Amino acid sequence: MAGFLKVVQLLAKYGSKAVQWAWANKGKILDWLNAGQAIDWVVSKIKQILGIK
Repeated sequence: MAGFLKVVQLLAKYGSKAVQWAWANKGKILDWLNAGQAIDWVVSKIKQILGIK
C-alpha cells in the first residue's frame, strides 16, 4: 500500500474531495499501480476525473 498512500498524500494538497475519491476507489488505484502505471500518472488521472485543471 506504499504507492496507494503516496497517491492519497499527493492528492491531499488538492483537498478533501480528492482524498475522498481516492479512498472510495482504492481498488482502482491499487490495480493501476500494479498494472505498471506511475504514481504521478495516477495522480494526474484522478485530477482529470475530478475536473481539476
